[PDB]
Amino acid sequence: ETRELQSLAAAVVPSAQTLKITDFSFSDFELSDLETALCTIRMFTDLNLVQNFQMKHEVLCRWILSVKKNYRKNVAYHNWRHAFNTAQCMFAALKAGKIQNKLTDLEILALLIAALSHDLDHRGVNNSYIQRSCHSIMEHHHFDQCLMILNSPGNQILSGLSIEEYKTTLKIIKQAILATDLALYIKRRGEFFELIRKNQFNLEDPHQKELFLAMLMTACDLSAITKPWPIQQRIAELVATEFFDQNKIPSMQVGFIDAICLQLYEALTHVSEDCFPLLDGCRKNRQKWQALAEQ
Ligand SMILES: COc1ccc(CNc2nc(N(CCO)CCO)nc3c2[nH]c(=O)n3C(C)C)cc1
Ligand SMILES: [Mg+2]
Ligand SMILES: [Zn+2]
Repeated sequence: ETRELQSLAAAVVPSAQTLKITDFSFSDFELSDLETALCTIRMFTDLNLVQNFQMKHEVLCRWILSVKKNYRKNVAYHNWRHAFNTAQCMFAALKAGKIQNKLTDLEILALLIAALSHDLDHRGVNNSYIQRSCHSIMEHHHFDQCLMILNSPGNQILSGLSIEEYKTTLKIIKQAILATDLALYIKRRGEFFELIRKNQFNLEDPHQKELFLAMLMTACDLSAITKPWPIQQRIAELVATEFFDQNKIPSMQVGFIDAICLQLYEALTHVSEDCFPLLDGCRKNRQKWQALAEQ
């Protein structure tokens, strides 16, 4: 064992209220790497995943450290912090958004794992090493890294599942990670929006449920656009660093919000009214970006 593992396994995990992971406005700027690992343990714990699937504490701790280690720190935005924030928004949407009651335990377990793993080994939007070595090539690589870690010795947090549970969970994880491809979201959101605008959305149908899981993953993947203005400004700076280094930014932000985010969080609010803080935060950021664009 390394020094990081023994220090994390021996630490006391604060409650979800103390860690503020239940709030949609949560931010990680003030947290250290160890602190995000403890927040991740609390997410598994408070979703009853450690109990319902007999996860050993040292296995979950090693799995979290494996996931974090397989994100690249040199990447300005697509790193562990982005994955950690995607999972936190998933936790908040399940808890504060009351989506947890609409899903099964296996679905929740898969969503949390997928949210943390959905961008593993990302190299930046401008690096083509993965693609050089139908166009969901990056997301297939991310799931491949996720499956590799889940099968590594000491990291098998799904060992407590039966083959039927294990294969069902693996299938949901794969679909959830593949759903984080924006091309897939654009191709499929039309059916989701058409169902919602006719009061025809029903979660009991297996096809609509899998579509809801895909939209939920995108909503968490993009959730930085919903954060309080000081936080959203900071993350937008990280994104601009990845897009460029590795004056039209305000107008591009408004276009991104209009074309992608606004309708998604509106539809999510229709499924669960308690997810309104995400839609509200997205509207407030459109205000601040539009005012900067008019300047
Ligand atoms: C070079 O500077 C820029 C900066 C931003 C833009 C357009 N805005 C975007 N903003 C975000 N996020 C909002 C925070 O700001 C982060 C996630 O929510 N993601 C984006 C874009 N575009 C994209 O494809 N993505 C994907 C990575 C989803 C264009 C040029
Ligand atoms: Mg991704
Ligand atoms: Zn992502």
